[PDB]
Amino acid sequence: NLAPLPPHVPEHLVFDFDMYNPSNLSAGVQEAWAVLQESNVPDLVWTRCNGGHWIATRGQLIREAYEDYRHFSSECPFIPREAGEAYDFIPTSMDPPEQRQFRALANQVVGMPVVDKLENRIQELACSLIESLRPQGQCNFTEDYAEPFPIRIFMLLAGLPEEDIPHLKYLTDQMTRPDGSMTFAEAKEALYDYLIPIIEQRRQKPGTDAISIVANGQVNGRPITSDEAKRMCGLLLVGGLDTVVNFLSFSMEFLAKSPEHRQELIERPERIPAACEELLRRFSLVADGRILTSDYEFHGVQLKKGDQILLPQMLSGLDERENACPMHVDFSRQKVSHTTFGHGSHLCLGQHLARREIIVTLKEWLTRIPDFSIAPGAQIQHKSGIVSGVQALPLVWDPATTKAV
Ligand code: HEM
Ligand SMILES: C1C2CC3CC1CC(C2)C3
Repeated sequence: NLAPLPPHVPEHLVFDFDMYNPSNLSAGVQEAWAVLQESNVPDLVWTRCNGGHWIATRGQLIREAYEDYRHFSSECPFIPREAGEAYDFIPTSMDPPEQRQFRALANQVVGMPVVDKLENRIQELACSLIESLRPQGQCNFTEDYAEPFPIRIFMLLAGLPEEDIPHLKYLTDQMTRPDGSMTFAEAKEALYDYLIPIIEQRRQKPGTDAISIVANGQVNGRPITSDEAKRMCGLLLVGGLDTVVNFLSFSMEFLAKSPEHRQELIERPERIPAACEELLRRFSLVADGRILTSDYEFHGVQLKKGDQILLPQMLSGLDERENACPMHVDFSRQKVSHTTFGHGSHLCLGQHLARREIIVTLKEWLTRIPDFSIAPGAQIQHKSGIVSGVQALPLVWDPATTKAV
């Protein structure tokens, strides 16, 4: 299901990549996408999948396109178009200067000062969950840790019921990794059916939670609207539920396979922060785009107003022009260059939260369970989409080599 080539696209620029089902997923998701950076691929390609759209394949182009909101609008950031079209999240679906007042608020809710406050719970929950696992010598990391960890912290932050997780997590998943069970609009609406009542209720009787802060926030000297709050909160949910969850599994799948990487971290703890950047670079997992606001010529290619371009944040750090031996993980790189948390005016506000959550998990897991591996005959599957992930992660360990703290 390849869409006929628009008139403006030079056939020599065609490269049919399916962002939802890349070709050699079997070898890994980061690996499947890096095909785009082989020598045979032009820097800017056109794919006929998912209705036809462009893809920038290099760090340099992605950064540029990201900086350039005039040409490249966030108005319709998801592919396919019906998804980008139904997409109305704030601040994501807005460009500057409008973007800015909304950003400042979302920042109040997820920014540094909040992570600083939530630190001890993050550390408490990680230790608790790990200690609970330690004696079994086996889990489902995706389900047993990766999911609960980041999710319960967000539920805390948000002041929402843990009971709502499953229902919520299903809708978030349809957003980034469309199943086919429900379209973007249906998915979007059901999350919205959920949030509305909650918002209503926090306008009336404010709490200390993130939702309360958003619902009653100020934007452009006036009060945010209901619809506006619904829309920021909608985003906070997807980021909360869907980002850290998938990243931990990639990192953990790697650690489970690389004894010497684990050891390095065990002996030279001072390196965790660096390793965290390197892992974010290597196991980078987001890919969204932008819409052309007009006719524009970018690096010799003619882009037509209304064309969507995917600008894979995942790709920047995997690009050889940016990082020597990109597929290799080296905790001692002089320069770790990525754009895992995006680039430009839309730079991820929750970055601080995600880094704290990764750093704690590594430090904490390695402490109790320094030696683990993937279960014999478990075949690890990755999935592709706006946010890629791991399907399941069966780990096994000997209890006798663990440590209680
Ligand atoms: C591994 C973790 C994460 C990664 C890789 C990630 C990635 C990204 C990327 C690439 C963008 C920009 C997208 C664009 O330019 O269209 C972004 C935006 C955003 N992310 Fe993060 N994210 C992560 C965690 C989170 C968390 C935990 C939160 C908190 C809910 C969150 C909240 C946000 C928000 C609010 C924005 C929008 C900022 C704006 O539009 O000005 N993200 N994220
Ligand atoms: C929208 C944007 C791209 C992906 C998915 C969702 C949350 C965050 C920002 C990462």
